[PDB]
Parts: sequence; C-alpha cells; structure tokens
Amino acid sequence: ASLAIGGVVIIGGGGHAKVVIESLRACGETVAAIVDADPAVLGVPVVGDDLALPMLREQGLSRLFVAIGDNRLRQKLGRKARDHGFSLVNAIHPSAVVSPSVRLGEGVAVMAGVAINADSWIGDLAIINTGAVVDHDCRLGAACHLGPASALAGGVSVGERAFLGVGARVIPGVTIGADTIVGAGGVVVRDLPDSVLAIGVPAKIKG
Amino acid sequence: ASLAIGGVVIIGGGGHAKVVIESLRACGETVAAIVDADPAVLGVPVVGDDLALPMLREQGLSRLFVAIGDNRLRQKLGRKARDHGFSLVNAIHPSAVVSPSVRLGEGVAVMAGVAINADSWIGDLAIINTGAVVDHDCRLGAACHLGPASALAGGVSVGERAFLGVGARVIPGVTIGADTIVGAGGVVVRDLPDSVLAIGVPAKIKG
Amino acid sequence: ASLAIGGVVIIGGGGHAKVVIESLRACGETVAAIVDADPAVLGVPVVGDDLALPMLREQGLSRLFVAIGDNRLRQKLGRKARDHGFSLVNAIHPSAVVSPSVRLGEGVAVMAGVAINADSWIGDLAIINTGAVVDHDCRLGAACHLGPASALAGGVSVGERAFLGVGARVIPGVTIGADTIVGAGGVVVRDLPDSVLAIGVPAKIKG
Ligand SMILES: CC(C)(COP(=O)(O)OP(=O)(O)OC[C@H]1O[C@@H](n2cnc3c(N)ncnc32)[C@H](O)[C@@H]1OP(=O)(O)O)[C@@H](O)C(=O)NCCC(=O)NCCS
Ligand SMILES: CC(C)(COP(=O)(O)OP(=O)(O)OC[C@H]1O[C@@H](n2cnc3c(N)ncnc32)[C@H](O)[C@@H]1OP(=O)(O)O)[C@@H](O)C(=O)NCCC(=O)NCCS
Ligand SMILES: CC(C)(COP(=O)(O)OP(=O)(O)OC[C@H]1O[C@@H](n2cnc3c(N)ncnc32)[C@H](O)[C@@H]1OP(=O)(O)O)[C@@H](O)C(=O)NCCC(=O)NCCS
Ligand SMILES: C[C@H]1O[C@H](OP(=O)(O)OP(=O)(O)OC[C@H]2O[C@@H](n3cnc4c(=O)[nH]c(N)nc43)[C@H](O)[C@@H]2O)[C@@H](O)[C@@H](O)[C@@H]1N
Ligand SMILES: C[C@H]1O[C@H](OP(=O)(O)OP(=O)(O)OC[C@H]2O[C@@H](n3cnc4c(=O)[nH]c(N)nc43)[C@H](O)[C@@H]2O)[C@@H](O)[C@@H](O)[C@@H]1N
Ligand SMILES: C[C@H]1O[C@H](OP(=O)(O)OP(=O)(O)OC[C@H]2O[C@@H](n3cnc4c(=O)[nH]c(N)nc43)[C@H](O)[C@@H]2O)[C@@H](O)[C@@H](O)[C@@H]1N
Ligand SMILES: [Cl-]
Ligand SMILES: [Cl-]
Ligand SMILES: [Cl-]
Repeated sequence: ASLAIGGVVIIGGGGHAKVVIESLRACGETVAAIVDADPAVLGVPVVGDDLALPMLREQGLSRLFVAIGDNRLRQKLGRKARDHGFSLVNAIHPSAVVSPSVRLGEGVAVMAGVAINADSWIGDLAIINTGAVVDHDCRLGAACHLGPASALAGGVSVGERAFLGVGARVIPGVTIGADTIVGAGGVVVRDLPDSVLAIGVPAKIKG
Repeated sequence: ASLAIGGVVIIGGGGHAKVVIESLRACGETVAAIVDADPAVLGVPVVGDDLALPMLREQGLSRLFVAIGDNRLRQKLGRKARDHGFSLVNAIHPSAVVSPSVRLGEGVAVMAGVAINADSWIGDLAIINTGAVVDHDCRLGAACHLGPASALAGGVSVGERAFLGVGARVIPGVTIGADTIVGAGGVVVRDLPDSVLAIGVPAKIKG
Repeated sequence: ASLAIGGVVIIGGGGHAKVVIESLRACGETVAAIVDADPAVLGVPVVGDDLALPMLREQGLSRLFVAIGDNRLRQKLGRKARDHGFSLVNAIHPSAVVSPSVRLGEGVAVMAGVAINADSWIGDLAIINTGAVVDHDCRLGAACHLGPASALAGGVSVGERAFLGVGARVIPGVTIGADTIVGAGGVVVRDLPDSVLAIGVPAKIKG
C-alpha cells in the first residue's frame, strides 16, 4: 500500500463511490485510496477496511470523503473519520450550480446537473444526487439524501437521514421528519413526521 | 435612498426575488433597488413600495424586472412598470440552455439548469423555473409559470397565466388553457381548458 | 443540390431533427443536408428522400445522423446509412455531462442538460433526451429512447427500442425489456418484460 502524497481518502467502494470519484477528478482532485468493508474502483486502490484509517492518517493523508449511500452508516463513518483526524471534503461536480448564498456543511456530495438556490442550508454528509433541484430557502438535515432527479420547491425542510427516491417532489413549505423515506416519484403535499414511509401521487404514509 | 447609476430595479422582495437577484448577478448585472408592498433582500435595499417607481425613473433607472410569483399580479405590475418608462429585462441564469431559435419576450425569468429547445416561443413575463425543460416547438403564453423540475414535451402550448407545479409533465402536442393550474407532479395527457385545476398521474380536473 | 464539403447528413426533418441540428451546430459541426420521406429545416436544405443517399456519398459526404424519433425506424435507417458507406456520428450537446467511464455507441443523441454517470453503456442509436438522467452502471440497449426529464437510478437495464416517456423514472436494479413503453410519468418499481406498455405511479402493465 504505497500511495502518492496528498489526495482524498474514500470510505466506500461501491457504485456511489464511482460517481464521487469522478466528481472529485472532474475538479482536479486526486483520489488516494479506498477503504472498504470487503478489504480497485475506477483505478483507485482498495487498501483495506476501516482499520486502515489510522495508517492512512499516519502517512500524511488528512482529507476524506464518505461515499456510502446508507444514511445512518454514512453518518457514523463520518464521525469515525473525524475522530481519526481526517477533514471531510465536499464532492461538488463542476456542472452543479450552487448559489452563492447557500451554506454547505462538510462531507456533502453534490452531483452533476444539480441546482441549489438562494439561502438554502445543506447539512454535513448530505447527498444531493444527479440532476436534483433544491429551490430557495430549503433546509437539508445532516446525512439526508435527495435522490437523482428529485426536486424541492421553496422553503422545504428535510430532516436528518431522510431519503427521497428518484424523482420525488416536495411542494413549498413542507417539512419532512428525520429518518423518513419518500418513495421514487412520491409527491409530498403535507408535512411528514419522523420515521415513516410515504409513496404515491400524492404521497401517502404506508404502515 | 441614494443609489448607484444604472442597475436593475426589482419589483418584489420575496423568495422568488432572491433567486432572480442571483441570476442577474451571475450574469454581471447590478441590482439597484427593490420596491415591495411592505415598504434589504440579499443586500439589495428596499426603497419603498410601487409609489417609489416614478422617483426611481426620474433618477435615471430605466431597467426593471418583476420578481413576483403570482402570475396575474406579475402581469399587472409589468404593465405598470412599462407605463412608468421602464424596460423589462430578462433574468436568464448563465447555466440555462436557451436554443438559438427560441423567441423570448421581455421580463422573462429562466432559472438555473433550464433547457429550452428549438423554435419555442416564450411570452413576456413567463417564469421557466429551476431545472425545467421545454422541448421543441412549444408556445408559452404571457405570464405563465413552469415550476421547478417541470417538463414539456414537444409542441405543447401553455396559456397565459397558467401554472405548472413542481415536477409537472405534459406530453407532446397538448394545449393547456389560460389561468389553469396543474398540481405538483401532474402528468397532463389531454388538452385542458381555461381556468381549471388538474392533479394526478394522469392529471384529472378537480371541480 | 449543391452542398459544401464535409458536413453531417441528417436522415429526418422533423422536430427531433431540429434539436439534433442545434446540438451539432453548438459543437461547431456543419450540417450538410437532410433526406426526408417527404422530399429546409432550420436552414438545412432537404435534398430528397433516402434514394438521395448514394448521391450524397458519391460527392464525398460520409458522416450521418439519424434524427428519427421512432425507434424501430431509426434502427432500420441507421443500418441503411451504414450500408451506403456513412459513419454514424454522435450528437452530444455541449451542456450534457457524460462521465469519462461511459461507453458510447454510434448514432447516439445526448441532448442539453443530460447527465450520464459512471460505467454506463449506451448502445448505438439511443436517444438520451433533454434533461434526462442516467445514474451509474446503467445499460441502454440499441435504439432505445429515454424521453425528456426521464431518470434511471443505478444499475438499470433498458432493452433495445424501449421508450420511456417524459418524466418516467426507474428505481435501482430494474430491467426493462426490449420494445417496451413506459408512459409519461411512469415510475417503474419491478422488472418489465418485452413488448409491454406500463403506466402509473407505480407503473402497471396495461393489456
Ligand atoms: C417505496 C420503496 C422504498 C418500497 O420498497 P419495498 O418496501 O422494498 O417495496 P417492494 O419493492 O417490495 O414493493 C412493495 C409494494 O409497494 C409498491 N411500490 C413500490 N415502490 C413504490 C413507489 N415508489 N411508488 C408507489 N408504489 C410503490 C409496489 O408496487 C408493491 O405494491 P403491491 O403491495 O401492490 O405489490 C421502493 O420501491 C422505492 O421507491 N425505492 C426508491 C429507491 C431509489 O430511488 N433509490 C435511488 C438511489 S440513489
Ligand atoms: C394541487 C394544489 C394546488 C392543491 O392546493 P390546495 O387546493 O391548497 O389543496 P390542499 O393542500 O388543501 O389539498 C387538497 C387535497 O388535494 C390533494 N392534493 C394536493 N396537492 C396534490 C397534488 N399535487 N397532486 C395530487 N393530489 C394533491 C390532497 O392530498 C388533499 O386530498 P384530500 O382531499 O384527500 O386530503 C397544491 O397542493 C399543489 O400541488 N401546489 C404546487 C405548488 C408548487 O409547486 N409551487 C412551486 C412554486 S415555484
Ligand atoms: C401511455 C401512452 C403511450 C398512452 O397513449 P395512448 O394509448 O395513445 O392512450 P390515450 O391518449 O388514448 O389514453 C388512453 C388512456 O390512458 C390514460 N393515460 C394516457 N397516458 C397516460 C400516462 N402517461 N399515465 C397514466 N395514464 C395515462 C388516459 O387517461 C386514458 O385513460 P381512460 O381510458 O380513463 O381515458 C401516452 O399517453 C404517453 O404517455 N405518451 C408519452 C409520450 C412522450 O412523452 N413523448 C415524448 C417524446 S420525446
Ligand atoms: C447513493 C447510492 O447508494 C447505493 O450505493 P452504495 O455505493 O452505497 O452501495 P453499494 O454499491 O452496495 O456499495 C456499498 C459499499 O460500501 C462498503 N461498505 C459497507 N459498510 C461499510 C463500512 O462499514 N465501512 C466501509 N469502509 N465500507 C463499507 C461495501 O463493502 C460496498 O463496497 C446504491 O443504492 C446505489 O444504487 C445508489 N446510487
Ligand atoms: C416563484 C415563487 O413564488 C412565490 O414567491 P414570491 O417571492 O412571489 O412570494 P413571497 O415570498 O410571498 O414574496 C412576495 C413579495 O411580493 C411583495 N408584493 C406583493 N404584492 C406586491 C405588489 O403589489 N407590489 C410590490 N412591489 N410588491 C408586492 C410582498 O410584499 C412580498 O415581499 C413562492 O410561492 C415561492 O415558493 C415560489 N418560489
Ligand atoms: C424524439 C421526438 O420524436 C418525434 O419526432 P420526429 O421528429 O421523429 O417526428 P416528426 O416531427 O413527425 O418528423 C418525422 C420526420 O421523419 C420523416 N421520415 C419518416 N419516415 C422516414 C423515412 O423512412 N426516411 C426519411 N429520410 N425520413 C422519414 C418524416 O417525413 C418527417 O419529416 C415527435 O414525437 C417529437 O414530439 C419527439 N421530440
Ligand atoms: Cl485520482
Ligand atoms: Cl447587485
Ligand atoms: Cl450547419
């Protein structure tokens, strides 16, 4: 496991990691290595599992991204990475449009084709996936995930670890609780509590 | 109310105004002032209500944008602005793709991530909101509003002041009447008359 | 029918052709001529029907695009063009984001605002229409058509000549058979066989 000086360490080596790697390279960043629970991905070597993090830090790598789709796991691994002395970078594709009044956390993925409008706040470890739209004055909690082609109208709040499937939509002013799942294509027209699953047009809670 | 020379006056100081301000600045335009019925927004001073328009014109400002979401109101205020001697500019985000055969009116908002294809006609005071798609040979009436992430297939006609909610879709060749509302996520598969509300997949008129 | 040296020949002169012409011009390509079964389109001369292909080749034109929406017809005309000695170019709008690990066939249309992510494979004569999203590890069969604003999540396979209408969505890992149609707005949550029509949220086969 000999590595170049100064690139980004990736936690996770799956399909999401592939996209993240390409976003980072599109920005001229170098990806140093992957750590994966199954101890290459688009040419990036897998050097071990998370027990390899101290070794990576020791050799001077200090920048990291958590490329894990599962929200609760991603959040846990981000904490672990920070404990081990890594800084969480953001992976923002060059094609994404992020308004200058947007507040970004750390460890955030913003994929190709995204637009994020004025005065939106994006928590640590959020994923804003390919082609998603976030309108003005939105609030995205830590470790939430807006799936590909999803869209939030203005003033929408998304709780920690919530997940919106491909093409989900939320109308203005709606609040979605922590740990909630909106199925693919769901159209959310009223506030959703924590820890529910909602599907359909309009979205309805499924027990 | 002392102002710089030569920028754009904005009617409206809400969330839509924020997005419009950022589109204009992204193009290197200067925003001079806001007039708002409640007499700053992202650093632009609110100088009064619409009774301040003559004063603004008198001091040499002549370029204006109406950043009001409500379609009928926007249309009325655009007329008022023109009567007071202002020219209505367009607010086209740099990231929008507007085909070279598109005909644009005046006072049109075209947000980040939009694509508008060949031989489409876009009426005065239309809003083409964030990430929306307008396919070839479309006709958008004055003061209509295509909401974020909405999409029109080819040959679609949208009447004056119609409103398509977040993620609405229209199949090829459909005509939607003036003053009609398509709810968020509605999928329009047949012509809609004037002054109706249609929701669902497929969209159905709700009395 | 006198033509400049070296441009692209277009089969088809309809609305799709208009969009394709503009994509090619946006890349600095020249469009030489159209052949259309009704023997100009945005300034490109219509020189005859497909019986004019040998004459075009004879005068030195060797690059061609098939701008025909109907998938089975497009596929047949692509074969005819190749038999007549033409190379099928791709028509990729400058604004499209095509990952560097994507495999592209020939005769592929990739419209404005598209994003295609890592390790996706795109067959000959596919159409990836305006604003569509193709996530990582997707497989698009020859002559399929992803309509405007459609979206595929990760690991989706689309069979030859399949058609997804405006705003259709497919969840991860789903396979859609050859010659299948997903209606506008359909949300595909399970594999679809060949030669079916599926509509709704979730999409259901209609006999
Ligand atoms: C809603 C969802 C979470 C349900 O998953 P699940 O509980 O494993 O459900 P199943 O696949 O077993 O389907 C259960 C039922 O839900 C229906 N259903 C599934 N997904 C649906 C959706 N998105 N909208 C409406 N109905 C849906 C099914 O048709 C089935 O109905 P039945 O009881 O009549 O058959 C899932 O289908 C989904 O939408 N995932 C989105 C994933 C995504 O986009 N990932 C992108 C990542 S980047
Ligand atoms: C359709 C719409 C206009 C209805 O507004 P409203 O009449 O105030 O309706 P309500 O919120 O009181 O809901 C009334 C009913 O319609 C249903 N409904 C609401 N919006 C719906 C939609 N978009 N699709 C399907 N059903 C919808 C509700 O579930 C409720 O059903 P019930 O009678 O079983 O409860 C609205 O919900 C909508 O879609 N707005 C889109 C706004 C938008 O996108 N703005 C972005 C601006 S840039
Ligand atoms: C599904 C589709 C193929 C059906 O076409 P069709 O069989 O000619 O159907 P019709 O227009 O005669 O409508 C038949 C019925 O299907 C319903 N329907 C039509 N399209 C529907 C859709 N996309 N989703 C749900 N229901 C739909 C109709 O409401 C009607 O219902 P009814 O029997 O209660 O009236 C078509 O409406 C469609 O979605 N086309 C998408 C085209 C597209 O996007 N082109 C873009 C090209 S770039
Ligand atoms: C955002 C996306 O989320 C999902 O992508 P994903 O890349 O996270 O999922 P997978 O392709 O299954 O890959 C998960 C990877 O995550 C690894 N992994 C799983 N658990 C751990 C962990 O504890 N530590 C580390 N270092 N790695 C772990 C797995 O061993 C595996 O290689 C899929 O649902 C995609 O369809 C979706 N694009
Ligand atoms: C396009 C969008 O439309 C809506 O946005 P919006 O910015 O128009 O709406 P609001 O945030 O309520 O702001 C409306 C603003 O418009 C002002 N206003 C309302 N009436 C007038 C008027 O007559 N003249 C002037 N000069 N201003 C007027 C209000 O006092 C208020 O500041 C919301 O529904 C957003 O969610 C949506 N993005
Ligand atoms: C991708 C899109 O597909 C469809 O567009 P399209 O451009 O193929 O369809 P149309 O506008 O009817 O044009 C089809 C053109 O295709 C021509 N055509 C049809 N059959 C042939 C053929 O055999 N050879 C040649 N050379 N041309 C043929 C027709 O004479 C006509 O000019 C429409 O459904 C659009 O709404 C959609 N954007
Ligand atoms: Cl690298
Ligand atoms: Cl300014
Ligand atoms: Cl040309």
